[PDB]
Amino acid sequence: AARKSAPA
Amino acid sequence: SRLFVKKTIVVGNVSKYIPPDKREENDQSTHKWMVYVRGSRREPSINHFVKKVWFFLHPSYKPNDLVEVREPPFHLTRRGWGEFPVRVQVHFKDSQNKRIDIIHNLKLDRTYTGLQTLGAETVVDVELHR
Repeated sequence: AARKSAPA
Repeated sequence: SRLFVKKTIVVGNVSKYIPPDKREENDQSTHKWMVYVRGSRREPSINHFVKKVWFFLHPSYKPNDLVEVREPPFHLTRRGWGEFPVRVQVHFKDSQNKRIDIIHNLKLDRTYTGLQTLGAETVVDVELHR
């Protein structure tokens, strides 16, 4: 899976 | 023979911080979050091929740690204090397409404004028999 996450 | 189509499935979550004056008594939850299962913006709605979605939650949510959603939107809203890996199990209308598990790491808001913020998205391609 390709994951992307906001730092805050 | 052995024809397939690829379709995008996006598991994501949003959340918002809950200030102390808006918290239920003896709920330690600091956030309201929602996990969603959607398609890409460039493709047809996933309702055409997704039968149902199971959300497996951290055991702190027992006895309600397995939640089935059969109709769109495939959303799940809960209050909580902790991040954990959400297991999302997608079941397809066509029996020829086996279920898939997607692990989504829940990301909770750290702005603490009380406004909703985008947490994370986990993107997978799936294979549908044609």
